[PDB]
Amino acid sequence: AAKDVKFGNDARVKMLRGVNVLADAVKVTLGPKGRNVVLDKSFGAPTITKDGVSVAREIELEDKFENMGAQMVKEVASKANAAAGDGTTTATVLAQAIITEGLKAVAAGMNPMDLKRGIDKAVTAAVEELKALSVPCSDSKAIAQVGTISANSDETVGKLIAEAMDKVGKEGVITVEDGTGLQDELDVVEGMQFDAGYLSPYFINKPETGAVELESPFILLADKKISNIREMLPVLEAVAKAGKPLLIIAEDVEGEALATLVVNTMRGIVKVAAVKAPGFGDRRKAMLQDIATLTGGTVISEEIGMELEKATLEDLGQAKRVVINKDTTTIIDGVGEEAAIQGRVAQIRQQIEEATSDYDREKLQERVAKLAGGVAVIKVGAATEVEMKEKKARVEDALHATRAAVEEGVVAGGGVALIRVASKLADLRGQNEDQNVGIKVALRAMEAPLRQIVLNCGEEPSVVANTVKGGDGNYGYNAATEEYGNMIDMGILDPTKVTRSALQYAASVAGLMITTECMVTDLP
Amino acid sequence: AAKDVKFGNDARVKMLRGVNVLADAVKVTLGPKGRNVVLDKSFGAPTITKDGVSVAREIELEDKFENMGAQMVKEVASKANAAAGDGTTTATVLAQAIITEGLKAVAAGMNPMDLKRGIDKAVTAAVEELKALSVPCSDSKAIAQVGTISANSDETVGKLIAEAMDKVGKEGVITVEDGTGLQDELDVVEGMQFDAGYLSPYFINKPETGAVELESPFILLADKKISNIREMLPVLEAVAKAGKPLLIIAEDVEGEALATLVVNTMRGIVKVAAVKAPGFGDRRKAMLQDIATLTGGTVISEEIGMELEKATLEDLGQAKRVVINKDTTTIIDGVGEEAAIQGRVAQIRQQIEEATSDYDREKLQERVAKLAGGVAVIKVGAATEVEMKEKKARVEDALHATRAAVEEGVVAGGGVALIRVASKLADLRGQNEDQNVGIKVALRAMEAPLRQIVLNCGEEPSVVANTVKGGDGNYGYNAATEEYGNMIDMGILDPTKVTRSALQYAASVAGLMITTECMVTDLP
Amino acid sequence: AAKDVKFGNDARVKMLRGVNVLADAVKVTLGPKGRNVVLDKSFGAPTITKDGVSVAREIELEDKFENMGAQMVKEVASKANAAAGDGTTTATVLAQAIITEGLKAVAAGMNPMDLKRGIDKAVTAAVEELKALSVPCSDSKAIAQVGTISANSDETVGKLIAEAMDKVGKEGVITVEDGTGLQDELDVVEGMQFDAGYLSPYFINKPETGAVELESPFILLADKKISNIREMLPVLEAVAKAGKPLLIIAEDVEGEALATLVVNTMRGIVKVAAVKAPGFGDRRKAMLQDIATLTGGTVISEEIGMELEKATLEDLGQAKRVVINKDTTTIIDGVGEEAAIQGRVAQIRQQIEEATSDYDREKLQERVAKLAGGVAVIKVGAATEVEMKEKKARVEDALHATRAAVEEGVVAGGGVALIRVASKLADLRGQNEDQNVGIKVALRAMEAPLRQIVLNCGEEPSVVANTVKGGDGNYGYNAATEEYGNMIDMGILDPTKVTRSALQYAASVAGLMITTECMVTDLP
Amino acid sequence: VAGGGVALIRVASKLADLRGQNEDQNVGIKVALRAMEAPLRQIVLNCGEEPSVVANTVKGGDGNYGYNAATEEYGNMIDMGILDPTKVTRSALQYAASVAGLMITTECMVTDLP
Repeated sequence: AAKDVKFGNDARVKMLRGVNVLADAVKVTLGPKGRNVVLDKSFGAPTITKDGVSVAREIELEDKFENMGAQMVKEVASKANAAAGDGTTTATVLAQAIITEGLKAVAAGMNPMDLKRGIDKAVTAAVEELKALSVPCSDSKAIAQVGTISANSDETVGKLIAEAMDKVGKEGVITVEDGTGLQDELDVVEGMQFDAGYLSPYFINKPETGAVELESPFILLADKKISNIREMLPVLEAVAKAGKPLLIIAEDVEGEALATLVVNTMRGIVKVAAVKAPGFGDRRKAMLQDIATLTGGTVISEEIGMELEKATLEDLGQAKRVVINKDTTTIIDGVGEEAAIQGRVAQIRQQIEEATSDYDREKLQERVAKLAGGVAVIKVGAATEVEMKEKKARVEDALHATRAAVEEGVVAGGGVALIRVASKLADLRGQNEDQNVGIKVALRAMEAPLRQIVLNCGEEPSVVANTVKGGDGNYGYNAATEEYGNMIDMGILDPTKVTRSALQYAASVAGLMITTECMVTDLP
Repeated sequence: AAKDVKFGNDARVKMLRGVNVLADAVKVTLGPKGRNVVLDKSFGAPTITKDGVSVAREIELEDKFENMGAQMVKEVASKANAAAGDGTTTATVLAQAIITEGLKAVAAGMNPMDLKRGIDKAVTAAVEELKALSVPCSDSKAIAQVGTISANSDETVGKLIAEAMDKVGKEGVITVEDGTGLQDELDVVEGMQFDAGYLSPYFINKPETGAVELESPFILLADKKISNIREMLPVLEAVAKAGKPLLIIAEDVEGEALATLVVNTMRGIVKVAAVKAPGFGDRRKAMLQDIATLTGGTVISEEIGMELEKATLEDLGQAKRVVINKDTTTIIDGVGEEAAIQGRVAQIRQQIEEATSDYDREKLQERVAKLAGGVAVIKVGAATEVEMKEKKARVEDALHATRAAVEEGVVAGGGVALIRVASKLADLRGQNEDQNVGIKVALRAMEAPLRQIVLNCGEEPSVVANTVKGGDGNYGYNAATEEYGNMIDMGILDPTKVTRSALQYAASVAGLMITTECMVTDLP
Repeated sequence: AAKDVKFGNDARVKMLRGVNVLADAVKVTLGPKGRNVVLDKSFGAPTITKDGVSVAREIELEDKFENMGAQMVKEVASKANAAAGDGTTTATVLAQAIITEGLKAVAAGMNPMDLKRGIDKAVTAAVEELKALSVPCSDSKAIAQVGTISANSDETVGKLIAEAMDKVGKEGVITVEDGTGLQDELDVVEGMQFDAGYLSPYFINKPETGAVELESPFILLADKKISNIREMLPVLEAVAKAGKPLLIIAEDVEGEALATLVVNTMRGIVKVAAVKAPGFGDRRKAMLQDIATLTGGTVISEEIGMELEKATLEDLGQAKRVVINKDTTTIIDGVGEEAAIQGRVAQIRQQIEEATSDYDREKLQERVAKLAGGVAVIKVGAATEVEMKEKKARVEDALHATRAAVEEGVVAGGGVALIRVASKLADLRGQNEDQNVGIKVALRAMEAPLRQIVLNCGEEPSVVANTVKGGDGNYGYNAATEEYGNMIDMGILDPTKVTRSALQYAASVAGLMITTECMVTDLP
Repeated sequence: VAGGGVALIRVASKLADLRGQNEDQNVGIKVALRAMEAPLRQIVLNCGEEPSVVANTVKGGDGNYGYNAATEEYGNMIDMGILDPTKVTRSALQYAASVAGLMITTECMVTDLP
């Protein structure tokens, strides 16, 4: 329909104003002296929260252009949180800093594409320097230490995490669920994890973790695109009877079928989810098959002449739990026979001896690792149901932290790593003075989270920032205790991955916005 | 009374808008393709003019703040025309280039005071480079070429000026007056020119050159400050009788006496002008006495006990002509007997011998220079009164220009000198990035005059500018003939003094405006 | 006070709308079928008029810009009437056509200066062409013919003007005055006409012709500038008591004295008028003396030491009538002895023999022509006073027409010479396509008077115009008779001077407006 | 042909002497010639350079000489790897001029009421 179309400075200030509302709303929550945000709800009492991700979720603006701004950086920053388990809020205040001074510089008549180049140069630089600051977390004493810090100095969580990683490997799949008792349990069950996200942001029944969670679900495995719910109806109804939920895995799910699944599971008739079967070509078919073996189900392909209408509940797979993210699907405790599964692992494992191609061999190795390796399950013990659910959420958080730490290490928390790393790049230069400005802009922006934190405390950010800049390595300001020192020793730290991811995603969306000349939107 | 006070950005945009009205009105007249500005008059038919000084005079804005800006660059710019006899328009469009980009920078958060220091650096640099580019004007051939060119290719005027200078020297006083008839006269008469300005405007009966002109006046010499016109009455009413005008020379003319003199001569009775006695302290008295000897009048000092009341008509000296500029008073053909005059020069020239200091020697030598050197007078003829006044005007112009050219040289006209000189400064740096921006701001500003000229010419200013940059020396674009080449050979040139004056004053008021944070005016 | 400043397109359309009101009001009177305009008067009945000069005189506009426009083309076109005795209405509609199509071009992006250049070239060409077209008017038969035509086919007026032009020459001074009744007298008297204009309006007692008229005046001749009414009082009161008017001729009359003359004669006390002494330099004194000898008056000069205070009535010169234009003084029947006059003539005439150069010779001959030639006087006979002032008017008009006819000749009237001459220039070109458009613009503009004339007739302009273009020489359309043919034979013709003047002046003001970029006026 | 806009401006620079049957037609020709410089100019402007200047320098050259905006370097565009298939440059021009012609010769427009 008819559009409102804005160009140049006109468009850029609308964007600025929008992300300014987003970031200003979200950054009051940052750090240990972080303040509270009140989020209304139609039914009942308001929400009082310090979780900036919760806040961001709620921010939508009435100006169409301002809203585009806020929604843009919203979507780019949630990627930080999806990749590292954290950093979305951070990414947002960085983005706001880079955009603010970036556009200041644009309006001053400097060249956007060069400002963006300078910025991206400083960010590449900074990420190398981050890799230089990063303390390795490799042996399980260190895994335990980081788990502990992210559980709030609770050593039991560090211990638990470390035990699970000891069972299934640093690489392994680990989940948390409610306990059987006052004591913790750790059990490895047959299971898999692979990259398939929800095909719709709906299906989400656990909005906290942005997760789809299904208990004792049916699993449909079909190699085909499904564009019409017509094919589906006999099976769907077969499921409505059985009164358990349904996971769909196919080459894709499009149009009518997808919309009808959005609507039907919004209305309560047969709660269903859908994910894109991983890979393409013959590997897609193989991976589909592996999941079939794992869940005791059977695959439906047209290539053998099978059809979706002729499907029954017997062809369906089943597991105790499935969990589906933005980007990932996890199948926990499938039903399939250990003979069939181990047999299948054998097939694959021999296929690996026979493999003439490096790529074939790697891919086969991925498949077996997933199949043989299974899933570790942490069952959290506590005295009360509340001490329990509290511990359990602490352990999920610690789990994401620990994993990120194993991959890329830890660095000074409290936004000091960024300000440190920035301080090392003062003599960095680009091709022309515009690019140079781009660099100094990104560098000043890397001081924003520390400054925000400090401000929330009440102290002067200019002074604290200047002091931290004065020092070396992991020297910084512990905002909790208002005391300077070594941040890693004081147990204030971020996984190197979340700091890196925050910086990069911020820098991405800021770069795009700076180089935007035109915004087109619907009419009010 | 109640004030309106604006701060920072608010103030700076109001100023900016002001100087943009001024410059944009004035600058359409720039160069050979310059357009016409139409200035309304209360009584009669409108004025159509390409003279930018005349346009600026009429410019006053309704918004008090905007108006402050306009008037600021107006008053500083006028000083160019005052020092070198041309270049006020140039200074205005330069000031607009500098202010526009400078404020642009200030809103980007660069430091105003650093911007200013960088700008002033560029200006100093460019004045040096300008001195290097200047081609000397010394021998009468060159003098006559410059005259001829400022006379609109009239070789008679160039020849005439070169001849007048040939009689009285390069340092010589030269005046022009109406002609007795056809052809031309050149005559050396006794007279002097000293630095004293008019003590009020509104004295001006010749608004086209902005000067007071009095013919066969009585010259009153008084050493004192005259604060009361009660002392003046016998003298004013004494000169009313004779039918002649009156020139007041005093230590000053202040307050009541000055307001009553301004009004009394503004009503058309006893035409009078007032100027300060040249110098200060003792040599002021000395000078007033040298003038006493020149005019055949007598000085009144309160020391010896003489009063203004007891002064009669013989006490006053009389000359054939007096001409009063902004800063200069020149007196032509006085009664004072050659016995008197030669006597005075003998006294002073013997004073020079006994001089212990170089300073005294040179001061007295300046007194005998002014007194003995005398005055060259050009009587400009024509066939009619019309052609006579016109050619007289072109002579006045060409004379000022040749004065200037003798002093500091000549450089390429059409604003190519500025753009050349700015091509040579690309490597000039300051103490910090902000100063560097200041520098580049000024250097880019220096392309404005040429660019305007080309624009008014129909052509593409960026292209011309670029071509000129790519060359060297007094190479430039001749805008009238659309042909590139040595500007001096093609007879397009400016006295270096006026180009210099223009850049310096433009930058002066610009730097002040960039460093202005607050404006205060009466309430609307 | 604060000004309103309009630029570029805004400015240009304001101007346009102005000259459209002026021209559209004025041009409905053009040609034989011309319409009536009604001009309101404060008291009583309105004026109804077909005279476009009147209509023009009344046109003033509310919008200060639009008014600026109207008053520009109004003041320039009035110059046409002023030089040729006709053409001001023409000049206005011509200027409207040029300005209209011209700005249309300016707003399509063509170069105003180039457009102007092309227009001026076309006009130059057209003026040559027009000189070629011109049929001479030399013999007295022809003179009488032209006067008869301009008198509304009154053969009497032609005969009269022809007899007068034979009395004093075709270069001679001819005055027309009230008659002794029902007889046409022609008499040659001692008398002079020279260039000096009234020094001030408000001297004017005949607002119709815009001229000063004085009967039995005293003539004061003084060589000096009079800025002070002090010296005048004895003679002003001597003439006061005499009950006769007074005319001042001096080097100038300035300031206090001119203002006092204005007011004192504005009050009905002792009518006085003043003009500059004709010529400049040394010649001014001899010419002044000539006027003295002619009027039997005596020159008062400071040279010999005379003062005005000691001047009596016998030193005063005398004529029967003096008449003062904007630019011209005519002295009719001076009383000076025919002896004195004749001997001054003798002296000048020998000064012509003693003269060294051609210049001196031709200026002297100017003097003796004025002095010796005298002034022809036409006393207009009629039966009643209405017929008398009416026929006097027709004779004044015819006399102007025949003077112009004698100087430059006559060309086809009714606006056909302009279109003829345009049709001959079809192949004219300039430097560039913008200049060419300029040329075509003026050429098409030259079709405007004819077309308008035709329009006032109720006929189709394009048809008659196209027909006239398809013809040769003095072939055209007679509007009155609706019939084609040789315009000269048909008796429809203009003096070449006026058609020339109109075109030249209209292209002047039009070229100014087209190249006008900025307008400045007071705030409403 | 040369990409990055320079084929169009090249070709335009060759047609300077081209005339039609009348002055209106002539203006038309110059209009399309001048319009043929718009893509190069826009490209340059997106870079931050002075379109007038780049364009003029390109007209000064011959054949597939042009300006590579990526690298700020003048030279042969084909050698430099910047090029358009001749079909698309020709098509773009012809379709542009078709719609533009239609629009110029449109005197009346008819649409629904708000």
